[PDB]
Amino acid sequence: AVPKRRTSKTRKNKRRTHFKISVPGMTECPNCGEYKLSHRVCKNCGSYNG
Amino acid sequence: MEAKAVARTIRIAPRKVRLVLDLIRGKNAAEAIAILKLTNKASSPVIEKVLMSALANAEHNYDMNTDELVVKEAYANEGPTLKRFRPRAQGRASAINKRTSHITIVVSDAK
Amino acid sequence: GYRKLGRTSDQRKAMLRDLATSLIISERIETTEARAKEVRSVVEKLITLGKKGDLASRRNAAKTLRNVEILNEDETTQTALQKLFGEIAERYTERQGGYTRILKQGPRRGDGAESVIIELV
Amino acid sequence: RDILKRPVITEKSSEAMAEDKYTFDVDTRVNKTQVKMAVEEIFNVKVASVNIMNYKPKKKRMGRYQGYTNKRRKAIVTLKEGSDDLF
Amino acid sequence: VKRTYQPNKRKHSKVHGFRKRMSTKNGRKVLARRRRKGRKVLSA
RNA sequence: UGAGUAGCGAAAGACGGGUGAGAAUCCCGUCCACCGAUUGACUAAGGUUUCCAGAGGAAGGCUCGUCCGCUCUGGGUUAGU
RNA sequence: ACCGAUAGUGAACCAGUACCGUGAGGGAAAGGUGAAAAGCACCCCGGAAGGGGAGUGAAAUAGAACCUGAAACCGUGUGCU
Repeated sequence: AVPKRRTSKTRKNKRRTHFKISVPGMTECPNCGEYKLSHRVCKNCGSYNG
Repeated sequence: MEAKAVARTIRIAPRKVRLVLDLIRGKNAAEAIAILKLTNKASSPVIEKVLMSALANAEHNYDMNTDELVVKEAYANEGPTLKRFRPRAQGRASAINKRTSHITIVVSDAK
Repeated sequence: GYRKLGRTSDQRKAMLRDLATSLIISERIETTEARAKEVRSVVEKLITLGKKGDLASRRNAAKTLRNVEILNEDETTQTALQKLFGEIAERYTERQGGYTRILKQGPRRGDGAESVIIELV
Repeated sequence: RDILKRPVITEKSSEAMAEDKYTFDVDTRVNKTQVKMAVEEIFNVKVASVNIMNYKPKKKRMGRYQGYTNKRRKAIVTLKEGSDDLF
Repeated sequence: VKRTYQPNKRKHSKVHGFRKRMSTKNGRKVLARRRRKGRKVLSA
């Protein structure tokens, strides 16, 4: 099926209310001192330290 | 005083870039450098450079210590696009767009 | 089975035979997350047999392992099956289960797939 | 007379040809019998055989204007005596 | 399927060649037009 | 605008070690799988430099690319039968 | 008391050409830095591309995608709702 009417700038900008990516949710490592992903290894130097 | 940096004619499309620019607009320098390094999107290795080189003008041309800086302006604009075609079924063709963007970051000491 | 790994039932069983064989000859590989949760259960069931050392035990292990030659021994070559009974089994006799450790790495370019590192303990 | 134009000094014409096999670049409307006479009058040697081959024009500069190079004719003389065809 | 154009070097020059068009009266008149328009090639 | 939507053109890959600013995709090694009156080896028409070596990564390649039938600089075809 | 780059010759721009067709045949698009190249030495971020300074110049928001630079369309901030 084809669209019957054009879509306005208003109705297009409401649809994308929810089209956004979220924060990666990271924490500082207690060696590197640099932000790392949770439950992963520090890329800068690898120390999981379970 | 504010130092700016531009990357003109990057090949990622503009409304793919805009998804990342939001996550950093308003954050702090060291926080912004870390978000662009732990995100899975494809515009991160390019946007990060434009930010790592706004901080090299914030200290070598002017004189500001790079710890107390915030990201004040971060937007992506349009660029000239490339025309391409892909042949479809039964002797017909359709166009393609290879879109381009300009990226811009301004860092400032809130003064 | 457990989970299908996105392959046909005959290719799925042919990959849990060649992945479980490199982990024995290398002892530290790097693969995808969902595969790793599948070779936790195939490897650690080859070690259990290797801790017996019967003849009916060896002739069950051989059904899985491939025939690869390990030439990095200082001089002689030792077949993989010889190295499951003669060396890996001796290292893990006191322990009861849990011969393997999994550590996540993060997303990987080109695919967004999750890397992991899985190592014999 | 002077049918020859210029020697050819490249790889494969430098060593495995170095010995009694000299490459010349000749006019595009001569036969091989004529080259067996011009080489003996210009250099005073004794020629064993001559081989010849022709090349087709190439496409030249992709950038800007497009065009063709020239066609050439490459000859190869083998000396039964003597040396010093080119230095 | 078997498309309509099956290339051939001998048959191209025996039908559309130069020595074909110079043989009949109506052919030398096709050269008189392509030459008056300024075409780059005369006889394809 | 439709919309970050349909599609990405029949088919088995896995790991280790290199190179690199950057690797599911490039190079080397082992194992596994597919064709085998053929997806193997020769030649006709036709195409007309697509062949090879060292460099290159804007465009083209339905993704990436350090790679290429793409780009730059030099090479390559020899007959008394 | 003709045109001024969608005009005037198809053609102010290597056009009867790029290309399209077995062939006869058809047939486009494309002008302007500055008075003068004086076409950005050197420094910094980056693999580069591209930028931020310093300089040339009367002017670089005149930097070769170069006078002026309208509308559709795409964004960033904000005063009332």
